[PDB]
Amino acid sequence: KFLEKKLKKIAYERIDILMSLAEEEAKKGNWDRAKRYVYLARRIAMKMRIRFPKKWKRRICKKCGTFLLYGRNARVRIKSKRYPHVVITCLECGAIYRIPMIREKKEKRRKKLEERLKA
Amino acid sequence: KFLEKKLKKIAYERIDILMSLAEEEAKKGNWDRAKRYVYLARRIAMKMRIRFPKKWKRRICKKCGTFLLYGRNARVRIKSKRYPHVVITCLECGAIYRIPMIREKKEKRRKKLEERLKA
Amino acid sequence: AVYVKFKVPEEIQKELLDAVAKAQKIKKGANEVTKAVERGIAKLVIIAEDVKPEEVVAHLPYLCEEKGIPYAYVASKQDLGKAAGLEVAASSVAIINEGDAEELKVLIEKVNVLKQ
Amino acid sequence: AVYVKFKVPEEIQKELLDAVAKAQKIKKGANEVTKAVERGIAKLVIIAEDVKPEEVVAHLPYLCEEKGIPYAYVASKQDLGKAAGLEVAASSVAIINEGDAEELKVLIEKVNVLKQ
Amino acid sequence: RIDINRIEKEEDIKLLKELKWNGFVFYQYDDEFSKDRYEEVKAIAESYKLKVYSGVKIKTESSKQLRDKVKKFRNKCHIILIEGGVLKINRAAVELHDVDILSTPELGRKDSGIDHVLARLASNHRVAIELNFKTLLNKDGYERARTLLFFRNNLKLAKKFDVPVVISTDAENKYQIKNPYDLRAFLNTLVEPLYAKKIMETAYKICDFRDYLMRDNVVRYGVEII
Amino acid sequence: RIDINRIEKEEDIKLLKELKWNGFVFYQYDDEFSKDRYEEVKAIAESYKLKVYSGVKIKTESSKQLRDKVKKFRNKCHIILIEGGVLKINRAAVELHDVDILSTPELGRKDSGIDHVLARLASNHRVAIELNFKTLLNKDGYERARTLLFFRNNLKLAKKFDVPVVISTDAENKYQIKNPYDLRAFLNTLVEPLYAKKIMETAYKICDFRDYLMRDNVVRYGVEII
Amino acid sequence: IEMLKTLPPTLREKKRYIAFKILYDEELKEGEVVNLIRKAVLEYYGSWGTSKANPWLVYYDFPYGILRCQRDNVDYVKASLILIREFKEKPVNIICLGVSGTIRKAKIKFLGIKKPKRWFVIRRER
Amino acid sequence: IEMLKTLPPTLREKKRYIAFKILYDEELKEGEVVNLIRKAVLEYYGSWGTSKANPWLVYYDFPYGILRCQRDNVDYVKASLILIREFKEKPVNIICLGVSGTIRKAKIKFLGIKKPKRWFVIRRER
Amino acid sequence: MITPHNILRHELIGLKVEIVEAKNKAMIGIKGKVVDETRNTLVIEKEDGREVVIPKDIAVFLFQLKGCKVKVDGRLLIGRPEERLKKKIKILYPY
Amino acid sequence: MITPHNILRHELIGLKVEIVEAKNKAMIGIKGKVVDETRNTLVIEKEDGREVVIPKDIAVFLFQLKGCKVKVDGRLLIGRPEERLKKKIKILYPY
RNA sequence: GGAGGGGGCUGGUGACUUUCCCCUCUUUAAGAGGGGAGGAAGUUCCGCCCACCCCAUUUAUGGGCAGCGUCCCCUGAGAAGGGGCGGGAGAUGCAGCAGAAACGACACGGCUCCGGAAGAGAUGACGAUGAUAGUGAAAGUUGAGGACUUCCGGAGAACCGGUGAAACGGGCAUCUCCCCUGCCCGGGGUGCAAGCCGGUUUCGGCGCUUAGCCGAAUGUCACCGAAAUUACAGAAGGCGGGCUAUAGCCCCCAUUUU
RNA sequence: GGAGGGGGCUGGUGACUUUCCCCUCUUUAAGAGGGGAGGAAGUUCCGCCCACCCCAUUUAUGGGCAGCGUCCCCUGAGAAGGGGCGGGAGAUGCAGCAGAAACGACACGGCUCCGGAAGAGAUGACGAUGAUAGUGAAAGUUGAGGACUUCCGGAGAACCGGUGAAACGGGCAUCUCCCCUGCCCGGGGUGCAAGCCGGUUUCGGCGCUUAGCCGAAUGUCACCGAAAUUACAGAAGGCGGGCUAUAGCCCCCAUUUU
Ligand SMILES: [Zn+2]
Ligand SMILES: [Zn+2]
Repeated sequence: KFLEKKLKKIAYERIDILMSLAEEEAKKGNWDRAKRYVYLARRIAMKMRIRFPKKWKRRICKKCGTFLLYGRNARVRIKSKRYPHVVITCLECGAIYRIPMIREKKEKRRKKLEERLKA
Repeated sequence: KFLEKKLKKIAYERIDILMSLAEEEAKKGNWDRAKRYVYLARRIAMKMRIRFPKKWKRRICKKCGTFLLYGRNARVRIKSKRYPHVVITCLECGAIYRIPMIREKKEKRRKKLEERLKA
Repeated sequence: AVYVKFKVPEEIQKELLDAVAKAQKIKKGANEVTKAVERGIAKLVIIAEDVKPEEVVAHLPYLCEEKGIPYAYVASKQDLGKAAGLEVAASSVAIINEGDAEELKVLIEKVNVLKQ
Repeated sequence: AVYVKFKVPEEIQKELLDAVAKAQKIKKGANEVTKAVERGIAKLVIIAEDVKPEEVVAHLPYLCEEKGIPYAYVASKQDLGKAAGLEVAASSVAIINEGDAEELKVLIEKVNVLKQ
Repeated sequence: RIDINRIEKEEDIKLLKELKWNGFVFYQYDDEFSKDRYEEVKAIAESYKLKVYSGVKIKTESSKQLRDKVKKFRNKCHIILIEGGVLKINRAAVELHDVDILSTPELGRKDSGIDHVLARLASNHRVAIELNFKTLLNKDGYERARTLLFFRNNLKLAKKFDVPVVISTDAENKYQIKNPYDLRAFLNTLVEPLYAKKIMETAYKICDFRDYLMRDNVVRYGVEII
Repeated sequence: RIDINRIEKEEDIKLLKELKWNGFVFYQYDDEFSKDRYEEVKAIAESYKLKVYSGVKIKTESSKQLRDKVKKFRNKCHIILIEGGVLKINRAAVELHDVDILSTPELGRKDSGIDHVLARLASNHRVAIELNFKTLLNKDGYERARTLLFFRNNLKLAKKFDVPVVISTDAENKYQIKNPYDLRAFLNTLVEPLYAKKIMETAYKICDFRDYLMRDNVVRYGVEII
Repeated sequence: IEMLKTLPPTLREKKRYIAFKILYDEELKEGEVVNLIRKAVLEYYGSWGTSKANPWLVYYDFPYGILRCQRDNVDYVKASLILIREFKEKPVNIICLGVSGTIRKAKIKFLGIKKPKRWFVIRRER
Repeated sequence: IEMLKTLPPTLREKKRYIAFKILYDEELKEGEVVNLIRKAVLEYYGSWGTSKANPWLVYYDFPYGILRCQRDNVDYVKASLILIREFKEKPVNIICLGVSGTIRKAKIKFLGIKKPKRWFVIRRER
Repeated sequence: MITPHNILRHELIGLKVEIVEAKNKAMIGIKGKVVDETRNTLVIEKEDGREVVIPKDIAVFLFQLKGCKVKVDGRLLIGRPEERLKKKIKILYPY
Repeated sequence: MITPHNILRHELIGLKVEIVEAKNKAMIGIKGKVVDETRNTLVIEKEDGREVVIPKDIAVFLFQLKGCKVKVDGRLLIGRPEERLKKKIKILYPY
């Protein structure tokens, strides 16, 4: 248990330094180099069975594996008419992934119901 | 002395069989073969320091070494006018040797003087 | 809590609220500030700190750093909308034309000192 | 003693002396018998045994054997000259024409039996 | 050129330095070792001109309970050396792979020195066989022949499987010390002049590695300076 | 395969024929030999299946007066054998060139077996050196070593100058008889397996030549039949 | 327990079995003939030559006997059998009968005619 | 007279001179040190190995000593010096000093410093 | 943090690495950061910009920590970057 | 007369000689008389008429006496016909 | 030119000794001649000849093998190595957590209709976390004196599910049958330590050998050659195929280098 | 293709050990590097450098070497090996036997003249073993009623001597001078065990070494190569020439053979 937790403290940095090295190389223009780093990061996650950080979770297309720089190779928008969600689409391959916030939208509905009943 | 005399009995035959073998080969026509035998006979005489036989003495020219066959390669004559002597001359080379009998002529002179004085 | 990269002082925090109220030529909304930074007319982007969920303004600091647009944070979402001129709170406000606040927006550009 | 090759009987020895006296066509001398044997007219050559020195008739047996002329010996030199017709002894006598002794000279040719 | 003997006085140690020897090993054949023997042994080394490496000894205890015990005792000394004729002690000594050398497989068992399977476990564990010369000194005629045929069987297994061989006089008194050259000549006598020379190097190559490991901060063949 | 020993009875001669031996030599080590020993020795040879060649012996007399004497005695027997430690007797024995073999150059002189100049006179005279095994049987430890180093000096002179070598047990009683194979194995031990085989042939090649010389009318290696 | 795995035939020793016989009037024991051989090897081979040859006696009931030696050094140990001269009141003279690679050929060539296989039948029974 | 011509240097033996020393408290005689060496050669070399080595002792006055052996077998006889353990009440331990091809280098390298030439001066004088 | 004990479990990518000893004479003396990593081959880009193919087993690397320098053989560094994190223990001996 | 004892002093010229053993395979089996003689070479003319060159040292000759036949090696027959008459003694050994 | 990988070949001649073994011959007992371990003999994953028993005497049924080269997938300095051979139907499994939902589809949440409650007619409710709002409603363009709603429950055509390796829909793996094309027909079970014979527990012979041992033989030296007794390794009824470890030289490829 | 003869080459690299030796260097005494027997070192037939003494200080005289290749002679299977270098004069030797006579020529026997004796004038003496008889008279042609002689002694122009290896005449061998042509000038004697030095009989150092020992070192293994440590053989101041013994391969020649 002690050697498992100390290895998890090591491997938490190994997904952190390899992803931050991928971020500064992706703005250089070498998209094939940044795809190599996260492929090592996606491979080292499943051997230890550890999860990705919440900040670096939405930065990678799940289909191809290119790092998404907002505006450079990524087109992000807020579509909130029907259901509130943000969409990331890779300009290289063309896959589409979305992040709905309906569970956080449900709280402000429930918070405003409690404010109307109290007032 | 005994080994010297027994070797002389041997070597007396060695000059005899080698000369008689030279005589029958000389009438065959091979004069070079008969010259080889007597050259071995003239060589073996001087190592032992033995003399030639009296019969085979006058048969060989002393210059060249060919066997003389009377009439074939030898011209023999009796010249008795001035001094009585017989001459052998080799038809091959041309040397001349003579045998005077003046010491035997002197005896019949001395024998006839004793017959005149007694009668 | 997560997308905030630097701690903003309180004395300069009102100067973000003073610059938006003095100018009143602004774009409100999370989509309109994203269109302003990619075109380059936006000189200053003001982001609230108490947003929930954080994904609606999480791309705002990463887009402002690559485009070269100065930005800073404000702690209140409701006070940003009141200075912008609305009774409803706005998550983010970008400035196009300062007008009288052109002398003020250079003083907000000392946030680059807070970056290093 | 030296040039004699075979021993001649006494009964045939007079028949050599009879053949020379009957014919009386003969050549006397050591030179004339040598000329007769090389020409081949000589049928029989008679050589004395008591010669001294032996070199005057030593070539007579060796020349008669090569030419193929039959020859035999007589013991006396004086009796050879008396049968030849001379008071002085002759060493050797060769026959050319036998005449009445042609029947006798075939009987002298049994000396070839004495040769082997 | 490394020698293993028991120090008594100064004069025999001064004698071995005058002839051929470069550095040798203190051989504590007891369960009672301390710093009192260690402060004297540095005085003999600095006396004329010498360097001494001290080692300890354990003998005839159990298989796996001796392994937990001597691993605590090796942290205070330089090297260790295990002896035993029992095969279950000889087999258990090689699995721990922290021992450097092993001795006496011929005087306790009196059957055969090294087995075939015992040499294969010494390959990946890197345990050397130590040859002794104290044994042949006080035997009889046939008894000298029996240990010598056991030694010839130990040389062919260490040559084929590449097991290191280190010679020792294993001396006790002033005069059992031998020179290295006759010891080289005795190993030249047995098999080869080439294999006799490499034995002296494996005597040397052990004491550099054990010293440099505990000299500085070296862990798993990695040194850290600056 | 030729053996040289002294016959006593029938049983030891019957024993040597059963194992390896083909023909052997009667060794009369006395000055009194006659036909009485010769009529018995043919009865032992025709007893089971054998062939025996009898030889005589002379010892410690003068140099040149012994040569005129033993040349009369050799006309009645087959072979002769001369022994002596004195070098003036050893030198005088080889010049007569009618002796076949010579023995004991190490027990009389006790200095060295064969000299360098002694081997060169044995070349054109064709005298062989005979090696003995009776000597090493009754020596001591160092005494066995001294005759063996003398024998190694005699082998190198006979190999370079091509001197024939014939081995003998030189036995006296029933049990000093050895087999030829250990005698071949003892000569294979000293120098070579090739030179050990040729020694047995020179043991054989002597007794054919000495027999065939006096078998028929053979004089100076020339035989006359018909 | 004392159990050693037998060496593979590439690594095992090469051996020959020396058949010999001591022919005399007096009797010899098994402990005597193992001692007189061992005294003979130390005098001829030496201490160094003993390990090269590895001499061993297996069995001795008759005046006959079977002795073990190496395959390359049959020639040197056969000269060791003949140089031993006496045993304390009485001579020694070992006459060899032959050598072979196994007990099976050595027991039937010179010693006997039949084959007993005794090592197999006493191990599983006892 | 007993006089033998010396062998030519192509045919002569190749020799080395072993300088050694016996370091002890008790004393040894010349007849003792020639016996303990000869007992050591018969145990190690054997009877066959003795003629191959040709051991010889020339001179012994001090605890030092000079010993003769062959050039090819210096290695085997040096192990013979160390295996001898005791002499009847008292141990033996021979320590070698070095080997050389002649007396002249062996007497000055380890034994002494000067050169005496004693074999030449006692032969012509006596 | 980066320690010499956990340097066998550390990711070599993003660390300045220079080689002091190697069997091949060209690979001695190059300095740079590691970009990619395979089982027995390190990929180091120089400050000049030349990508150089370096096997691990034949050379020794000098790693640059936060200030410190550590000398570790590449014989301890056998393995892919995936399974080296979980459990890889190697034993070396200088003989 | 011709004796086997004096056959080494006898003149070989005029004697029928045949060879039984020789190292060269052609010289075995020829029969004829000896015409000429040198130191180590015999000259034999066949009944066919072919002159054949025969060395003495390599073969053995079978001499034809008056009826008898003698076997003598040519190793005893070394020497010219001149000095062989005076004194020549040779010793041979079959080893 | 240097670490490495793959493929091929691995003996011949002469001498000694029947005391290295077998076989043959003659001969005053011993001699002469010939032959004598491999590419894996190791590993036991196989088949057949050979044997024995059971059912059957059948290409009617049915059983067994193959779909190669090529191509596909994975790993290394990318030469090379390893595995597999098409389709249809049925069943089970993809845990745990996460996700509306985890292998057939669904229920559930956004959309529409009905019922109940709350606020309100130049006001108030809501809305830049997106307002009346459209499109094949994944996605994308839109962006406010815009503006009539918000919540809960029930029923339904169409579209879409923040996770995770992998989803209103197609995959992956295993097992069993029916669809194919070609070839061959006794089908299973054990196995030479099988099986048979004198013997009748045990043993000897056979099965057994152009090496044929069994308490397990096949030895030593020299040399041409360069393929050589060096590495790995040693027959046990034979042959064929696959895997495994490597010496010497030849051929091919790579990297460093120039 | 097989016995044989002659000529040429005969080591290099790597490892171990200063305990195989020498030399050099540094250094917590031991390590590292380099070198280490030949074509004959054997044989002593030579010379010189090097040393010492005597005479001489001379190319005036005189001394020393060479006339090679080529050619001549002898011996072997006739390739090959060995010996010698022109001429003139003088002396000795070619024994023994044989021959008139044996090394300069002669005496002697056949030829001529003189003296003595014997026989004799159509006789007798002699003569086919040669008669009156000739030729530059060695040799060769001659060959009888041919025919006047035969012997001994002495003196002389021309020609020839049965033997023997070799002769009224030319050779051979040795020794000493005078005739030649070219080159070089101290001439002899001994010799490193010479000679010199501390020493003062004896010993250590020098003479001594790109191996330099002296109670006499120069070692072992592997390999390319094929010239290799195999044959013969081992330095002792160095160099040059000649003789002697032979391994391995290359080149040339012969015989047998086809
Ligand atoms: Zn993508
Ligand atoms: Zn003529």
